[PDB]
Amino acid sequence: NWLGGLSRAAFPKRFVFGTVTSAYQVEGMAASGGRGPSIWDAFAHTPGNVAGNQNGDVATDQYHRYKEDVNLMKSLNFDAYRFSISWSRIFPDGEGRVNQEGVAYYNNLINYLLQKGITPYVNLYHYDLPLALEKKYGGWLNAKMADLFTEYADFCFKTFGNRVKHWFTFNEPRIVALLGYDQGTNPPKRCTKCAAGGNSATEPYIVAHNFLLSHAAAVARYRTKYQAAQQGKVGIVLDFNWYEALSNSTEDQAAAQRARDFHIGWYLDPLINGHYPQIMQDLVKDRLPKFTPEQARLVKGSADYIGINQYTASYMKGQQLMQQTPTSYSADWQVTYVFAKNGKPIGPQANSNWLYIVPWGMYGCVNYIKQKYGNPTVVITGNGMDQPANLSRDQYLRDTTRVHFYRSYLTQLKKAIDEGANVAGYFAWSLLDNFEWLSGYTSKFGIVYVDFNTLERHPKASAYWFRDMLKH
Ligand SMILES: OC[C@H]1O[C@@H](O[C@H]2[C@H](O)[C@@H](O)[C@H](O[C@H]3[C@H](O)[C@@H](O)[C@H](O[C@H]4[C@H](O)[C@@H](O)[C@H](O[C@H]5[C@H](O)[C@@H](O)[C@H](O)O[C@@H]5CO)O[C@@H]4CO)O[C@@H]3CO)O[C@@H]2CO)[C@H](O)[C@@H](O)[C@@H]1O
Ligand SMILES: [Zn+2]
Repeated sequence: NWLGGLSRAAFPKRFVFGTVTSAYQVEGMAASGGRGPSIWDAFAHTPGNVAGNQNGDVATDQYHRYKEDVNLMKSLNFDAYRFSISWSRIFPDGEGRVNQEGVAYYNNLINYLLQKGITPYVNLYHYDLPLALEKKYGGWLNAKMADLFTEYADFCFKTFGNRVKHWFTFNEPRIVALLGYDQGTNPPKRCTKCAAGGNSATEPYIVAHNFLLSHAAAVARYRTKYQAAQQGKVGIVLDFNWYEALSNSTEDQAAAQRARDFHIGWYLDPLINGHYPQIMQDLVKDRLPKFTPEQARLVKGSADYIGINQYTASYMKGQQLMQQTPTSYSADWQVTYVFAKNGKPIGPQANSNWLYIVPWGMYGCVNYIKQKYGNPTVVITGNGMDQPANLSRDQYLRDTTRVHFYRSYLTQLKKAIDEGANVAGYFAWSLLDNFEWLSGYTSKFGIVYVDFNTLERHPKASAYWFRDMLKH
């Protein structure tokens, strides 16, 4: 049967199923409703930065259509919705004056979700730093971000936390560090060779450190000021794609483990264990900032659950570890990526070149966190795949590859849960086709098709698959 034996009965009692969007990717009204610009508004409005010079000015216009979209997710039998608050929609300058119209939008959205029995899971940040903070403070290179983010978080807790009980601070800080400060392809476009300036060997580490310190400061504020009354939880969302040793050689096993540590351990060792991974300390040395004992104690245990965005897997080949002149966070890993073993590709690619369809990577990642980190509460906060541009409406709707994707990946997640992994929920990226960053509207991740000419929603086969799977 097309469900492959999956249903709510196949997952733990009270297991949460949801869909996910982010503010800039779906809201629209980017320069309206009092919203100030983010670093992504400036970036996307610069010719050449995004596919087709597209931007999020309108996106899916969820800002006007949110009741349609909430009705849809309820009709598809989801329990929860992960979305983000745009910092610059609340504080157009990132600090100071509150945009009451922006506050009203999120109140209306939260209230409608609750009215319809959908639990809000709310990210405070999803790549969309207020442009004013980038210009005034230098964004995530500045340790002052911990104060600025904490004050923003405090406002959100105060304003929405009587209703919102499930928060995340950040979304995929690794990707901000990597694309914004190593490769320099995402805002602020910093890197060693970059026009904007930068240093690919140092800045990614500074940025990650400031995300960890800012997360910890915001959670300390929640716990000391809001938790007693509100009795909610705050976590963080981290991307983790799987790394599998190419062979059982000591060298290849070491490489796959180094990759895991530089990818997920970079954040999870501080959050769970109060230190960076040993291998990062050993290889990155003076370029890796040091937590003081007090900071480490603030960071350790500061996530009530770990959000994991899981998409793909790679084979890793090793090499003898060498003394080398530092060049980048990426090069520091001293690994070699491989996408075939014994002449066979690890899996077929979705539209995005990086996204190999490898359902056993889901098991790999979840089992690994279970075994390495004392089985922390994990929520799969994003998982999905994309179709390419230029298909017909009907071609988008007949998304049989995505149906197969969800059935296979969820079977692998179930395998890990059945083996004892402490996974509390699962969220599909994305509810809607949306603005896919550098790919603009040329990458379609939704279980619901969005016609970007008319803005009409049409559920795809995968949406109906979820509806059938999730029926109560
Ligand atoms: O995107 C959908 C949705 O999901 C969330 O976040 C996504 C995010 O949007 C993506 O940008 C991001 O993509 C990264 C991949 O996950 C990751 O595997 C990939 O890793 C690269 C690595 O950075 C690079 O060094 C390496 O290059 C080597 C080549 O492979 C070799 O051929 C060559 O010889 O050597 C070079 C250098 O060693 O390749 C690897 C493998 O691709 O980096 C991607 C960044 O482009 O994934 C996120 C989740 O994983 C997000 O929540 C939503 O907002 C978003 O819309
Ligand atoms: Zn509109």
